[PDB]
Amino acid sequence: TEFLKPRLVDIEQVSSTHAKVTLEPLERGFGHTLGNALRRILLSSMPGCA
Amino acid sequence: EFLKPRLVDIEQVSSTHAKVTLEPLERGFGHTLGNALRRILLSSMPGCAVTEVEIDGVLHEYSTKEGVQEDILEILLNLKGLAVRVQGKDEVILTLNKSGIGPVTAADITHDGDVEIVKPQHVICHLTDENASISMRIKVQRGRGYVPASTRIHSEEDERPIGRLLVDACYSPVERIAYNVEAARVEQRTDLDKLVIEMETNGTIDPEEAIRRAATILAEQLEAFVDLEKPEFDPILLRPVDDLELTVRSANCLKAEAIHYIGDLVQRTEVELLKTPNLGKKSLTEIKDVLASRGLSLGMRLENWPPAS
Amino acid sequence: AREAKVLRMRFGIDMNTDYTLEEVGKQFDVTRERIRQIEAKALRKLRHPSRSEVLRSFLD
Amino acid sequence: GPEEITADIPNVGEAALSKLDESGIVYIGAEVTGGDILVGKVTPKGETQL
Amino acid sequence: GVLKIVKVYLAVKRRIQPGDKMAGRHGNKGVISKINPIEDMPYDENGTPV
Repeated sequence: TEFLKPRLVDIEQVSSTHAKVTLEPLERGFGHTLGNALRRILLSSMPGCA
Repeated sequence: EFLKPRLVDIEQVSSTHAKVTLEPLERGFGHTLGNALRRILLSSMPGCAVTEVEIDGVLHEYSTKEGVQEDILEILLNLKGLAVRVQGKDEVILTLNKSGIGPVTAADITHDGDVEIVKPQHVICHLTDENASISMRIKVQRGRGYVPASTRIHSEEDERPIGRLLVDACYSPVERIAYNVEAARVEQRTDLDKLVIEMETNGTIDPEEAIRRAATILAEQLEAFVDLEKPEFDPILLRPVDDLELTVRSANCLKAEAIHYIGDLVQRTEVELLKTPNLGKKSLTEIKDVLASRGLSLGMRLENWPPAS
Repeated sequence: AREAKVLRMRFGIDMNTDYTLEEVGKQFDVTRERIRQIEAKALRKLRHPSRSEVLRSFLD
Repeated sequence: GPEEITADIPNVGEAALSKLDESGIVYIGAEVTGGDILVGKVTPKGETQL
Repeated sequence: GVLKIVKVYLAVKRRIQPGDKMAGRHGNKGVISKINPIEDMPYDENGTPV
């Protein structure tokens, strides 16, 4: 009962400041938990100054 | 610049469920964790569910045992819900025996070092006659997720025990997981929040173990996140020697002589075989016939067996 | 080339009928028992796989 | 000719013939899938003319 | 013409899959589209999914 971590990760990044990255395969359900949380931090909590 | 959380009082209420809590939570992180944990909590966790059950006179799950009011299907169904726990073993076969008129509970099994019956009152089935007796081999293993009996047969490989009734894998400690972030005011900080994760369980897993391994897998997945035509010989040669359908005597000699694949066999010679233990003219005669039948013979030399990966 | 003709001869391959092995000996001027042997090595030569992997896949 | 239910069936390994008794009938209780031989049957066809 | 007949009885167990027709007593038909993990199911505050 060992676990699953993914393999091959294409990063196709438009221009410089823009990026779209795919990461696969995950375990069923994990894309959404990893995805959402990473979204919450990135959005609502990040270090920066304006 | 950030504050890390940690646990605090984990309050058990019933043998089933309990309420764990996580204080040191910053702004909004209660949600960022609480859902992410529910996700990993409900699904991927370790569990032990009964799998294969071989009973006494029962040929298939659709029959009826004389002397018991539960259809076999129903008894199988009751077992899927028997909650147990082991410690150092990943699969154990428990022997249940009982007789006489009355309920047969789950405590009537035979105890093992790792056997812990979390529900000794759990009903396996009733018994309707004075002398009527049921003996059963119950194979419990441990695993993750839902493995239905269907996917269970692909590998096969001598599942011949027609008496073995497979059941569906229930593997999971978690029943229901719910999280609420209530604002926790630690004596000094602007506003911080708490996490009350109220979970529900079959009694085979302790709260701290679960909530720990949950977060364990989580960061373990972030690991990756954080940084960023020429067959040569005949394919039949790599088929195992079991595919020849030899005599019991003949088959054992080859395994005993280190001959496991067809490729190994076609090399060995007639002369050598009468010298190997147990083989006489009688045994060898069988071997020569089966090889010609698949277009083969003995003693063919291959300068490159086997290739190359 | 003689192994191909002898086998095409011994069977109907791209030919009307097939020929008794005595006929073949007379056709080859080298006769009788000799020919039966060639047939064997030919079948023998197609038996041991390099040759063998393709024709075996035809049965079932 | 008459057709035989005999268990001797051309071109099958023993693993196929496993699930069958000597007679050509699958045992009661054997779990099966698509392609499994339930009943061995053979019908006379003479002179194949290959 | 028939000398003998063998009837084998199979008990197939089917569970449920996308494509099956389901309906309530009210005339609402429906055909299950996706089979969802317990994780994505809408749940109430108490945490009991639907």
